[PDB]
Amino acid sequence: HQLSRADVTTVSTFIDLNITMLEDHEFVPLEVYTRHEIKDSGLLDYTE
Amino acid sequence: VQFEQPRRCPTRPEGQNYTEGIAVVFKENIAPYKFKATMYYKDVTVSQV
Ligand code: NA
Repeated sequence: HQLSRADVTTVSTFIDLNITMLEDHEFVPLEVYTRHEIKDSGLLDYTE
Repeated sequence: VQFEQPRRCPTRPEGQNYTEGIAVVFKENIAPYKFKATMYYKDVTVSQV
C-alpha cells in the first residue's frame, strides 16, 4: 500500500519556544495643568 | 560516575489578572470660581481752577 506523511502519526523532537515581539506604543502629550491653567489660578492678573 | 537526571523545569507565571473598567481621574482644582457681577458707581470730580 502507499501512505502520505499526513497519514502517519507525528511526534516532535523539537522543543517549543514562543517568542513574540513587543508591540509599538504611542505616548500622547499629557499635562496635569496646562501653563494657561497655571496662569489662570491667580486671583488677580496685574496686566489685565 | 552517572549522568544527572532531568531537572524540574520552571513554570510560566500565572499572569496578572486584570479587571476591565471605565475611569475618571480628578485633580485638585486650582481654577478660581468665576461668575458675573455688575458695578454701579459714580465718578465724582471736583476741579479747582
Ligand atoms: Na543517564
